[PDB]
Amino acid sequence: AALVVDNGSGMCKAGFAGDDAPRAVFPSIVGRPSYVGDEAQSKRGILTLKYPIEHGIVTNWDDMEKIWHHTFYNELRVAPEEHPVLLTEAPLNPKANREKMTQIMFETFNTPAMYVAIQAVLSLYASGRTTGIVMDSGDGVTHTVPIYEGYALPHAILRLDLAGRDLTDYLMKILTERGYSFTTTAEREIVRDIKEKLCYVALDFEQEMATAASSSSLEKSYELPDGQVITIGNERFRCPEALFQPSFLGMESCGIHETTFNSIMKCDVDIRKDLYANTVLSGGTTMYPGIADRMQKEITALAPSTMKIKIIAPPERKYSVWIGGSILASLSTFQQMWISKQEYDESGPSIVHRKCF
Amino acid sequence: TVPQRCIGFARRRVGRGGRVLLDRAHSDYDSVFHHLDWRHFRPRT
Amino acid sequence: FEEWFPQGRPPKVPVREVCPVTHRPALYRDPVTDIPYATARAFKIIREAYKKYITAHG
Amino acid sequence: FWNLKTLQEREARLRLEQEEAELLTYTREDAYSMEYVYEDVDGQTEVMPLWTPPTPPQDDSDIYLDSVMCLMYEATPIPEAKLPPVY
Amino acid sequence: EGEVTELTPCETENPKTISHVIIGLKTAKGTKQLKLDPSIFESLQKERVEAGDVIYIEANSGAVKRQGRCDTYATEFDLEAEEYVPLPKGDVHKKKEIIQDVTLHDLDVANARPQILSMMG
Amino acid sequence: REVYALLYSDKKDAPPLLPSDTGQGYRTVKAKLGSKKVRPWKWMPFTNPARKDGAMFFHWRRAAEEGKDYPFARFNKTVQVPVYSEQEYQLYLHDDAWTKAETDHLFDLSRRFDLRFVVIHDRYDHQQFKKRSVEDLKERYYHICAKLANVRIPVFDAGHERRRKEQLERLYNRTPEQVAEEEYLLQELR
Amino acid sequence: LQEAPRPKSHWDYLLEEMQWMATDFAQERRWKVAAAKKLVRTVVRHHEEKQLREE
Amino acid sequence: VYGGDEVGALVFDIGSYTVRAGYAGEDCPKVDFPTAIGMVVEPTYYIDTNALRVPRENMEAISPLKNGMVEDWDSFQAILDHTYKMHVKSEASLHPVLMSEAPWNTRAKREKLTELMFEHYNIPAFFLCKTAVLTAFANGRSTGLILDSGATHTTAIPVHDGYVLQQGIVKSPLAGDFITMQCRELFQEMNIELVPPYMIASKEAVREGSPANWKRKEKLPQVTRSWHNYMCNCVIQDFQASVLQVSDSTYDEQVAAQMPTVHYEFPNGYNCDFGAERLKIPEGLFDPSNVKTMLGVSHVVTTSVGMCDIDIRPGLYGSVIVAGGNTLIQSFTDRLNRELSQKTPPSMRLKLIANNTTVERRFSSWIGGSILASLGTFQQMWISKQEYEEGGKQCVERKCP
Ligand SMILES: Nc1ncnc2c1ncn2[C@@H]1O[C@H](COP(=O)(O)OP(=O)(O)OP(O)(O)=S)[C@@H](O)[C@H]1O
Ligand SMILES: Nc1ncnc2c1ncn2[C@@H]1O[C@H](COP(=O)(O)OP(=O)(O)OP(O)(O)=S)[C@@H](O)[C@H]1O
Ligand SMILES: [Mg+2]
Ligand SMILES: [Mg+2]
Repeated sequence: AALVVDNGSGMCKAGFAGDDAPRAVFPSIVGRPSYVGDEAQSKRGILTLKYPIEHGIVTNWDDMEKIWHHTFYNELRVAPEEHPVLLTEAPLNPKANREKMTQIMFETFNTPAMYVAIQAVLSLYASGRTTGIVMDSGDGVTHTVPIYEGYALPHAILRLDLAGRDLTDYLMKILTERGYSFTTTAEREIVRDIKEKLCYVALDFEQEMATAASSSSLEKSYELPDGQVITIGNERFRCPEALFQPSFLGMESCGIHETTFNSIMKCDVDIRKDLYANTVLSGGTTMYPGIADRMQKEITALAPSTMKIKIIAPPERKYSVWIGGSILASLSTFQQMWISKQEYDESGPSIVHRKCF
Repeated sequence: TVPQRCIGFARRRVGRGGRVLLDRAHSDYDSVFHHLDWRHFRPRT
Repeated sequence: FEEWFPQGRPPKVPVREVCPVTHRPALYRDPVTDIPYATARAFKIIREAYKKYITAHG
Repeated sequence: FWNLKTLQEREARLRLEQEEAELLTYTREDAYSMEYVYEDVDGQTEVMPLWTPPTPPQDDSDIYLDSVMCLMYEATPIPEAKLPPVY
Repeated sequence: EGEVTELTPCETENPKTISHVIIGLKTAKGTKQLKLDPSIFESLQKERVEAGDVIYIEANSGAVKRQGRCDTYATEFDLEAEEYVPLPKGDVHKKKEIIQDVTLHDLDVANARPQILSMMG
Repeated sequence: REVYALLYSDKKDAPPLLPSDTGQGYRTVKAKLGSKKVRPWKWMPFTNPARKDGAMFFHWRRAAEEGKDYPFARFNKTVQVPVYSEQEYQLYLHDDAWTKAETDHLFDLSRRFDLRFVVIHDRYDHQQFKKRSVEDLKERYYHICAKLANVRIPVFDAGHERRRKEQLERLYNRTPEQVAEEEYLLQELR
Repeated sequence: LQEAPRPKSHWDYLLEEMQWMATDFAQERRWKVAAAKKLVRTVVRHHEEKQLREE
Repeated sequence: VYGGDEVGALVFDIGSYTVRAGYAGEDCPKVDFPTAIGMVVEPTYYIDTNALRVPRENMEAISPLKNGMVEDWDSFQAILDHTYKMHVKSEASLHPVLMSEAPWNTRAKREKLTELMFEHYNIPAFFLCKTAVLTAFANGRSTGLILDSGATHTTAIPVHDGYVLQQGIVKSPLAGDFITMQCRELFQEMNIELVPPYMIASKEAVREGSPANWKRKEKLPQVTRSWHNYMCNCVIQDFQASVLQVSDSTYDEQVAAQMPTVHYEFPNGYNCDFGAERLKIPEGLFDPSNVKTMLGVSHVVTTSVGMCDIDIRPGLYGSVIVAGGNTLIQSFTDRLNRELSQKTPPSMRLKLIANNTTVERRFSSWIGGSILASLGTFQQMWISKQEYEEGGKQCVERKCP
């Protein structure tokens, strides 16, 4: 069987082709006194924790090699030389990094066959639509990738540096403003948990602000690991609002809805209708409740009234990229697309540009 | 050879990586050339 | 009905095995080590390797 | 009528499946191992031309040709037989 | 003629009831699906046709004849002879012309003594 | 019957067929791919001996190919253009119609643009030196080359080329009535 | 009038290689577009088949 | 000898509308952000789309380029730095850079650009090729008449053997900016208040011709007139792309009135049917004599070729290449081809190269740059830093023709 590996800035998703869900999901981090994954986070006190993938781009290739080695040997417990490996890359990744992926897979892991797919087109595969725009928001970066008939349009791609890690830091600040203690480096994981459990997106931010200031019925309580319980309210939606109002963080940029509208407008006039009809949200940072309706109302405000807006947010959109990778690797037509060992030997690491798109 | 079918009008061109590519030209009679079993090239050892 | 109309999945294309000694199209497979080979010299080399490996392993 | 409808819907689906591209890739054997030949009615054989990158020059036999000049004049010097005598 | 790729029956409501049996046949040229009369189900099981078998079906009688596993599934390790045949070349559907030369004496001899009575003869 | 095109023949052209293994499935080609291992490739600096400076650019090449002579350097050879001393000009090449610095500019341009006299004419410094026709540049260049060869071959005919261009210009500038007239003659004289 | 003959210069070989590379670019772009269309329509058929099979 | 060598070079094509950049060997620029940048007088620069589209107090909208040539080197450095850091994400000293330049770029400007690239960005190698040659190279043609109509100029540039015949360059001011001004005048005549989308808090659906029912954004800061004009220009250019169409022949009022209307919706919800005026506006590119001595695009073409050697005119007419964003107006290519076929001498074959798509029209220069940078035979042409040590003034003009 083929191996589908989605390497993300925050957590790596790995598994076998055709499966419904990834077999293993673990944080993408290397710890040196080399320990990778939840073993590294278990040993924060003795290891120097570094993330190799920043905004979807590989920085330290040795750390990435170690992450892939840990994946293949400990996570899936398979031999890389036996299985084809389908990797994912972030959009607008440098050419040299895509070459390095190819070289590492063929020369260090001796994989039989390899392919590199763009993460947005895999999210679109999981959506099951030919033409659409993907708003994938992960840990460190948010992209808006318009795709026409399965071919990504690199020129219309727009990138936003706001993502779930900055939202974790903003909820940490807001909790400190409420007077709770979270500033130390481990308690950041508790802010992450309360963000994943209690946060929600307001349909109308000023109405929710006024109601939560006027009434306490919107407040909810969360139990800290040490037994203390805190009540958070109004704060439950101020954090996700930073996606739509990045000025909360001090970043002078457009919101995710505005970025999506600008990326759509960068495309041809005729294909814009299909993009509006298929606005696909993927990534963990899009898992907040009500984000589909808020995005619908914002895009409807921006888009022409004669244009039909339809946000697609399946319940499984946190893994949409890997589900799409798995669907692609299980296809009969895809089998001709594998870079073979012989092709690499005869054409070099630049073969990835000749075959993969 | 695979498939044993006339692919119609083609030309052999070397690609960037040394990969030999068959460029293909559209013709109105392409379906007839598909049913087919003029200068008509065939591969041989 | 399912007896008369079994929905049989199409058979998998076989692995075109190759001899690990000379890299020729495989003609045989050794009963003991279950490794294909293509010539008598390959068989002798494979059996010598197998005895050495079984000695090293135990 | 239900069968007629379902067969027309089937033919529509088959047409959709066939309008999509048929071939994208051919075998390595066809690509490199086998040369392409054509034999005419007289038994003469022609090899299919391969458009390769430019070959390095061994000597000065690679004479330059002006591709724009060949749009107005033909590429061969006029034979002396049909050339008018010296004025 | 072609290698069998599918044998899916087409269920229906009777005005399990089947109205067709779909056979997919593959040759070197391409692939074709046929919408055969359901009664051909008897001949398919009589010939023990399965996926990966080369078969041929004549237009007139509609009876199927099986002529072996496609050689693409033969390994060098398994031993059988009569049960493998190369994948057919040409289009899946074929029109064959057979021309035979005979004499009236040949017909005379054939009809005079056709070839347990045969054992003694 | 055949088709010709450069890049591609029409927008409706079918895509090229690329070579690849595993098109018939990975499983059947599993043993062949597993029997071998790839050769190592390197991102390596290379010397280009066509360059005179010695700058090193980088390649993807196999390890064994490191340090090998750059193959594209074999293309590097310039159009043969003679070089003359100040003395040789003073002895042989002097012309009252041409300045020495003007001829040196012409020959420098010729060495720059590989005797593409249309490009030399475009790049010719008509502001500083006298205005020259392309026939004048060809005349001066081929005259000097012939004289130097004789001192140390199809000769140029400036008048014939001038007449040829003048005739082509006259044939080009004529009005649509004056080409309708000629085509009506060409069709009626048959 | 025939120009004096000369062999090809470096720039002539550059323009030949340029023409070959431009052809390769155009054909590769056409291939990538068509392959993407093929794969996506195959995925859409895979979902349509799944829906019709599970119904 | 073999396929072209990729040396990891970068290709920059900084035009007046968008900065097109990417890695050599790719078939499309990986980034194209608007050339216009935001400036705050302290200066703070907001460069890409994510930053430009949000209101800011006392932020002006400026462009580093003037008449196809860079004038403000500070803004040029800002754009280059942003491109590197955000999109390229690689050090400038690590990758060779090939940049395009205008057909008419001055020698002093080329020297200044080379000095900037070597002293400031410390690049290992450099090359400067003309946009017209790269456009020809994108099409595999070594010779031909490039016709470029961007936002600043409509220019015919004859290329022969990969060299721009500078004497034959003919330039006209009629371009995308002229069309934007024409659309502005049309909107003014129809009393349509151009409300940029940034001012609209909410809008409601209204019928055609009905007054716009929109709510203004609150707490909006004061904005400079330049930024407001830039946003209005953005919406006008969306209108240009969506509505305008070139007539298949010389514009006629009756035929224009017969043909069906096209419906457009403005950001504030206002919508209208634009009738026949949508055809009148692009007619100025072909027949400027009717606009309230400029030469039409077909006359720019036929004039430019007439200034070249008649040995090369057959090739120039035999390879006409259309490039630039303003050429994407509907039926522009068809009208141009018709007019050129009507005006061309019968004795010479005329052929417009058929590539008519957004990528092939707008990014053609970048594609040609990538093709050129990927050639193994081109690796001789680079200007090295060691060469810049000696010929920092001498060789830069001589190494890049
Ligand atoms: N239920 C949830 N609601 C909202 N956010 C969530 C939820 N669960 C997880 N997250 C956040 O979403 C992110 C999940 O990481 P991913 O989506 O995999 O990003 P990544 O793929 O690792 O990085 P990139 O940007 O894709 S390279 C983290 O920032 C989580 O904190
Ligand atoms: N699809 C389109 N339809 C119509 N006009 C378009 C289209 N796309 C872009 N334009 C216009 O084309 C112009 C920009 O064309 P470009 O050639 O890209 O400009 P540029 O090359 O970046 O700068 P210059 O003027 O060439 S120096 C603007 O006026 C746009 O409004
Ligand atoms: Mg991700
Ligand atoms: Mg331009």
